[PDB]
Amino acid sequence: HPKYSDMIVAAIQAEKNRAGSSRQSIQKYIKSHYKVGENADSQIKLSIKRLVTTGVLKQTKGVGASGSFRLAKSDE
DNA sequence: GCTTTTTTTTTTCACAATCCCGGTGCCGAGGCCGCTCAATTGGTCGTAGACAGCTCTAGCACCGCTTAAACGCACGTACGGATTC
Ligand SMILES: [Ca+2]
Ligand SMILES: [Ca+2]
Repeated sequence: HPKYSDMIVAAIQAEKNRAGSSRQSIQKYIKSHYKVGENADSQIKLSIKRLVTTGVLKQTKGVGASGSFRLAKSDE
């Protein structure tokens, strides 16, 4: 298997559609070829929690925990 | 060679200590139970250190002289240790 910032790239990159990108449609695609452990959902929200704050991923619209994201940082 | 007497050896009577039975009694080892908190699973992230490669410190070897030091022996003193008190 590959890492979870390896997995988060594959869903949003391949197709590009529902709610810009959001939490359910990412986890549906991700499970098909990561091969699911129980920790999948726990370390997929953690991967998002540190990727949104670093600059690799930037968020479109939300409040606190919920929302929707993109890949290209804002103004870049 | 005898006596006497002093020392040492031998036995012969004692007594705490031990052990094996029995029997009894109590409390803490040893196990159970219902948690929870600390080890485990999994993945992410950053650097500690094996490893290769270079430098060049300093550790080893070698020699031949000078003489301080070690070695060995002659000699007798004051020490160690036995004995006695
Ligand atoms: Ca479960
Ligand atoms: Ca280093």
